Amino acid sequence: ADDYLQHSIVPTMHYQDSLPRLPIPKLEDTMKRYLNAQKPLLDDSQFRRTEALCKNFETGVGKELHAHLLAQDKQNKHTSYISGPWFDMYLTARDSIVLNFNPFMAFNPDPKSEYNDQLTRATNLTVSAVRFLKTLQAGLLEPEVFHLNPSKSDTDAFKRLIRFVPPSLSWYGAYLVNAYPLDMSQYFRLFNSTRIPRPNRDELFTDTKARHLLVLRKGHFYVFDVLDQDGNIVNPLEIQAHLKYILSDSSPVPEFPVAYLTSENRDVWAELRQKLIFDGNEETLKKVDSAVFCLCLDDFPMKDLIHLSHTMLHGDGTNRWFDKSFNLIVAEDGTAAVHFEHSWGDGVAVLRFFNEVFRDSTQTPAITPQSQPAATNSSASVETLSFNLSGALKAGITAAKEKFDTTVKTLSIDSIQFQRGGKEFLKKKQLSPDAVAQLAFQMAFLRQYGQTVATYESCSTAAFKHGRTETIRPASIFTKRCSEAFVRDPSKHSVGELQHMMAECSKYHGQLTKEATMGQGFDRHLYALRYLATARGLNLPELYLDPAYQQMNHNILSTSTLNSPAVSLGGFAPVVPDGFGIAYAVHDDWIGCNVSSYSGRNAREFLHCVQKCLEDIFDALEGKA
Ligand SMILES: CCCCCCCCCCCC
Ligand SMILES: CCCCCCCCCCCC
Ligand SMILES: CCCCCCCCCCCC
Repeated sequence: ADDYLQHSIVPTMHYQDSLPRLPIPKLEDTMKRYLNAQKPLLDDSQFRRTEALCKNFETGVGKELHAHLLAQDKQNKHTSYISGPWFDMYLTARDSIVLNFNPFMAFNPDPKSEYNDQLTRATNLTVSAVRFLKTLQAGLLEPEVFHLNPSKSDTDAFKRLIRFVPPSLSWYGAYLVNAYPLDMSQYFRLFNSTRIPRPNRDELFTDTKARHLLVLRKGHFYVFDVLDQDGNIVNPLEIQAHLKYILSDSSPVPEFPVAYLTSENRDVWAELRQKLIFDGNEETLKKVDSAVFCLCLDDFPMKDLIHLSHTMLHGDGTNRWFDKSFNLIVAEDGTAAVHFEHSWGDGVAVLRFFNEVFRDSTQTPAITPQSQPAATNSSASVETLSFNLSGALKAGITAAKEKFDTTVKTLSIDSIQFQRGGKEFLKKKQLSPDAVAQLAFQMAFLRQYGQTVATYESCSTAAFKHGRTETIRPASIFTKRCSEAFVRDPSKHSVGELQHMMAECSKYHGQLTKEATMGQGFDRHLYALRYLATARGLNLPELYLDPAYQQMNHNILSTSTLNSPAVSLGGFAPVVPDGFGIAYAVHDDWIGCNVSSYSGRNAREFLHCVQKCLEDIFDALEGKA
């Protein structure tokens, strides 16, 4: 009977005070792991040079920087050694946030066809989102926890007990039942938050007192309350009425859509924002910045999955406020997705938000397709924001548009649905499903371009206090050896030989996966040492000036998996001009991939090869040659 979509018996933040600290690897282990990852990428001569640099680093400056890093960590046990430096890196970056960083996740349709009406779904998705906001702020959202055995740890029985254990010892309680609570310090930024462009480093802004929603349609800005001053969610039928009002607006797109500015270089946008304020738009900008989130209503249907990906990843530049913590998008055909700003968090908060909202809006919708909009004066409740644009601002919007169109025109995206099998078949073959997907990417790249390249796979270290992410390096001596066998020398190898090579890839990949989740990767450690060197005003150590290091950090193959019943498709642009941005998901009986590329690479051809490699892998696993 309330506005909460969850009623946790355990306070949302119950485990935060007792989360284990993010460990720092021993310098000896990091150097060894760094070298292991370089083995498949460097030729003998390059490797020798790099190995020598590592030896020197470990005994010289590296040893010194590591000591300082440990000393610093001890003085800040309330956080992690990597969180601050990581935020600093992204807030300082001056590149456009569109494509370079902002990703998207698209919702599956409501199982009930009729409920996918734009007005209906925009209303239900919006109401569920505010219900999430209320639930989170009330501490009634179930604590984020990773269960190894849900049937024993994620039960009311355990909940009734841990609930009495003090926050200072709660983590241990879950630990005993093989449950791992996660960090939730970023979750508050899901709402009333935005990224503000500033001269050298951007700032993350949040106004927890704001109660209005920002809606974008045909480039126009609208705001209206979704939470009243009493703290209750505005009547769903009234919200429906205001959205119907917005959807009825016949005003044409503005000649100069202001939203384009959020896609600019950060220094350029920072200055243009200053002028916007100098020209009297501060009040308007404050309304935009503080809205609970941004709801975008596109006036067109999705033509194909490719069109959907483009629409949710970047759109046409006029109807998305890229700086907002997130943009909830709902197209004419009801297709919905969440486009979010990268810098404020690691996206776990967004996924949780995403799953809860999908569940709540499809299982307990606020309104139905037959619901009657409540009587109300929408023209009074809904304010159309206006921007006083000077000649310099219009020129600025024009330039932003040309820069946007120029970049977007080079982006290509496509997907595949491998339906011969998934987790079930692979697990029976006693192989890691994730390791197999990664092996396929390596094999496809070798077949398409004839080389082994720097590969990145995202992993979470959210099991630790202020944990963030760590890098899993799937390109190994094993995947290289295996790919060469499948691609170069087929036949010359027996099916048995191919099977054991894949087993070797899977085993090593599992090792790297566990180490990464435990903060035992080498990337964050090496980055933190470099960040500290720079902070100390010290010269960049030769280890980092090594071409091998730069190459290890030019991730041609960027990947991240996403597993969720609420997610239909997801994606992100490549992180380097000649790279691929690979979002994939291994399901029980099939495998899906959504791949992006710029002019330099061919996503469509790559996927063809990925399909081919997955078929070859499945054949070999079935005893076929
Ligand atoms: C101990 C490992 C916990 C991992 C928790 C799930 C992380 C999912 C990240 C999703 C990012 C979109
Ligand atoms: C949201 C999907 C992210 C996939 C992984 C991208 C990793 C890029 C790291 C770049 C470091 C310089
Ligand atoms: C059936 C709905 C569309 C599925 C398209 C294939 C999967 C694309 C990759 C998803 C990665 C999260």
